[PDB]
Amino acid sequence: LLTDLYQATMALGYWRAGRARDAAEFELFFRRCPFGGAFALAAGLRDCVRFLRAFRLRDADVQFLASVLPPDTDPAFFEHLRALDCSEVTVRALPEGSLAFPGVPLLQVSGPLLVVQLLETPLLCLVSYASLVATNAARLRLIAGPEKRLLEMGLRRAQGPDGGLTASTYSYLGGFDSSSNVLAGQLRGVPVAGTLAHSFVTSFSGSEVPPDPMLAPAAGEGPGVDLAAKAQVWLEQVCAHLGLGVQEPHPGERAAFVAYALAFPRAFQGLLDTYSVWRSGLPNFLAVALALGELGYRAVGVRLDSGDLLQQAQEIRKVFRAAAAQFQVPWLESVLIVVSNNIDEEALARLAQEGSEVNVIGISLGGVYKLVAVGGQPRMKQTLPGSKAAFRLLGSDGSPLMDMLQLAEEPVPQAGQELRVWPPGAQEPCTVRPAQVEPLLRLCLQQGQLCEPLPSLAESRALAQLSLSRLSPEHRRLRSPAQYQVVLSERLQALVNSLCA
Amino acid sequence: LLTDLYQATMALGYWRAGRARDAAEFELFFRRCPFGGAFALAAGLRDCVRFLRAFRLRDADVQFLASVLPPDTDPAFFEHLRALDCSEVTVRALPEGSLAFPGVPLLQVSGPLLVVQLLETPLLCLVSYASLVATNAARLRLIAGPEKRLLEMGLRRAQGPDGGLTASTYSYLGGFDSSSNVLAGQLRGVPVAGTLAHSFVTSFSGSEVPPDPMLAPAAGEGPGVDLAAKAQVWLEQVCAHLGLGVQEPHPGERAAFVAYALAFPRAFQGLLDTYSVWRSGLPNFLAVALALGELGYRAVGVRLDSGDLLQQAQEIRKVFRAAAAQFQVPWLESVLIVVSNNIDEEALARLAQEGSEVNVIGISLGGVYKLVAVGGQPRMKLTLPGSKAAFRLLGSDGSPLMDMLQLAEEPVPQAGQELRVWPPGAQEPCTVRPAQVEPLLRLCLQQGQLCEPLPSLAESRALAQLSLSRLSPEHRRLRSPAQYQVVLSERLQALVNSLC
Repeated sequence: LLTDLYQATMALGYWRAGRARDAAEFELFFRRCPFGGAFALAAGLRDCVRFLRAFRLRDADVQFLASVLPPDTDPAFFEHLRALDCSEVTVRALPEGSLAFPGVPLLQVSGPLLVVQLLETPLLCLVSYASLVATNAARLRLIAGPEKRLLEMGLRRAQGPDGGLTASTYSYLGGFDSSSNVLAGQLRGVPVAGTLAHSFVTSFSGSEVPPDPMLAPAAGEGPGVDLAAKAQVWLEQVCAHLGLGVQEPHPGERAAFVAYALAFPRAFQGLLDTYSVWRSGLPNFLAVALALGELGYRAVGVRLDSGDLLQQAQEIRKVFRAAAAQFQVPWLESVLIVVSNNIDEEALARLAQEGSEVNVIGISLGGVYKLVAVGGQPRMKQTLPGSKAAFRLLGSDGSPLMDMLQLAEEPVPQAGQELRVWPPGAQEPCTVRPAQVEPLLRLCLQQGQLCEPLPSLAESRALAQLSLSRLSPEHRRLRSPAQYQVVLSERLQALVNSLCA
Repeated sequence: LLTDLYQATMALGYWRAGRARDAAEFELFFRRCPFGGAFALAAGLRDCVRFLRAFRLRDADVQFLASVLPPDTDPAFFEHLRALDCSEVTVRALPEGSLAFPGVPLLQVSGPLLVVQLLETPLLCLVSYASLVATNAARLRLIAGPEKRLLEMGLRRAQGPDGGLTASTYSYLGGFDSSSNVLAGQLRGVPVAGTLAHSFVTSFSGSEVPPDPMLAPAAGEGPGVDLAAKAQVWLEQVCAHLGLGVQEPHPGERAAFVAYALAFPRAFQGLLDTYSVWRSGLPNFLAVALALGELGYRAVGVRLDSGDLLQQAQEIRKVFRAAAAQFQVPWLESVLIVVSNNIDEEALARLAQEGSEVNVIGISLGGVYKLVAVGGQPRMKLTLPGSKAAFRLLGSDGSPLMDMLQLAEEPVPQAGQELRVWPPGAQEPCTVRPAQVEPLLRLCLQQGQLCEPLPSLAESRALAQLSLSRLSPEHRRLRSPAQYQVVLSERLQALVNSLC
């Protein structure tokens, strides 16, 4: 994944001109207030580093490039492209989970010019996307607010060949509790749920079959029950309890329920929606819930996709008040009510509220990779020169005030106070006295060898939840938040003025 | 507070000699490998800070003093004493749950000599005891290894007043799952659990009382049924099933269970071993857990203290298995099994696990506070001088290699490379390139006012568990672990030499 012609013409541009092995620093930051949010939260590195570690250039990829390029280029030092990197590259990176504000770096990348140049395209791919998914998952968690396991990704279908993965991965980071996706489960141990599908239900006519209809008893012992037969018997009792034709529940629906039940009898879930909740789905669920519970036992949830979810949520639990008084079955009412589809926001907020009988709810940044210094001399042209250190200044209450950029040479922190040139009011400086002064970009990789082990998602995820909880109300506002200062050291501001502002 | 004479004595000393407002810095650190491990958990920041208001005044303590006994005494200037405030005091701290190694400060306290000296005593107690509790719970969570409902404190004595509260809080931080302490529940939100008691069971004759023996059906309205009657009906069936006389399982026990279960129908649990487990506790549990249940309630729990617990537990599940089938009652299989009365930590290792059947298990530092500077002018005795900064060299499997020490003036290190003279260790410098370099002590209080909000015990507890995972295997070692090296800057070593 060198993938585009300009990468290679620029590569050979630099090779031909003596600059391929020149020391360059680059920085990836962004500009857009993302979703009209104040922050991104930061994600990508996971994938970044797996990539750098399969710089994959087959001799047949390269032979091809020589086809498209001038004959005889250079002495056929295409060799360079086969020697790649190995690595003289260096990365500092915001930890995933960290909050990220416009016009502060998230990566800084350092190395041979020709190489670190190649990475513009892939690093954006990864970071921009990862961060957008996380950041949104964060805003949904903000709307829902934090209670049980409420919040369920997915149900819905890939970008691409395989990358369902990443949606899943970084929604977890943002705050969702589990996921339908099994790639993310296997790799990264996202919790996996989400079992139900309309396409199962509608594949059944009615015409049930006994290759084996018999459900083993929950306990142990030979003969169980012809589970199908019994559920009919329970269906009489329910329709009686409900004022219904026994003729009325769709027997397709019943078969599929039964069919699910034989395979997952400890985890029997019920999709209420396919035809009619009230006159089909629900009666059939109970018929079948209650046939279990003698033998294979204790059903486990139901699902809705349409209508006023909140009104059906609330009516569904309702009269179990007497729909389990009537049959005496302790557990029915504490069955889970899962809802999905047409949710987005408010329903979202009120289904996360009130007294709501729902338990589980299914479901641009301006990213920029810029050279800031080559040959340890700075480089400028609205984006700031030279190789920088970055630092979040926090208030007494825990919450960030402002990020501060300064030179790599400079001394560092502390918890006494600073002059400091804000980039609006850039006529004279503040003095500011921060409670804490935590640095931002940590060393991920030096000379191609990792300088840190990689967090679990659960670490990364906890850091996010932490960072958001500590972030100011005014900066967490979904629309029209307060601004957030980035601001400059004196010696930076002076380099900016040196390099004719 | 100030609790012994010589504290007040030596205060008066400083006053009298014009030294009471002299700017001192002190270092609290520890000397000893506790339980013979290599590390401690830093703990007890929560209490030092609440406390620095509860110092509080009172004047009648100052009046008892003053029979300090020089009557005599300075223009009645005990007013300083009633004036005292722990402002001008500035602290830096390891955060909670960070590992700590002997050699390296846990706090620095700076301020007026007379003031910051007086706090030697409070801070020594609070920090020593909290860190000793957390470290112990770490050592035991290591030995239990890490599962889901498992590990449990543990109360028959800790202290008297505050010590229930702290022992529990800091066991939760070292990574117990929960506590029996209600006081810790209430303030610091520590899960609360553990419920039964031999004495409750021994209190029943088996002349049982029906003021109400009606349990309620758990479905929804309708009359409640007499639970004791039904336990009895069901007793005949369990003893048949088990091959015992209906007579052997003890009546008063059964009373006590039924009594519990009337109070706790959804969370019924069973102490098995008051009398016999096999001939009594267990039959009586099964009799109730079935009667209860025939009303739609589920049993939750059983408990052993005594016996060979690893074994009783596997035999028990056999029969829970045999009865869930026989009686058609499947929850009975995953009824939990709680054990208690080891405290000893070889026992723990048997019990956790093995494919052990148990679910839940019920259940000093060389500490120093030393003056390093007065009048920005260092002090050394012949322990380590000057105001310092401290730093932990890592990595790149994340595991620490050494803590390093440093003048407070010096630049901060990063992830190139470093010349540093050890302790043995004034022969010749090491050279080291840290992967990462964490600075350990962080400002939590400046000039009376706190410069950061307190982490939560979820936050502290996860950092502890975290920090322990990254530790190399040689420091995690319970018996005979490797000595963690602590080491000096050139400039710090250069100050130590003068005079030796």
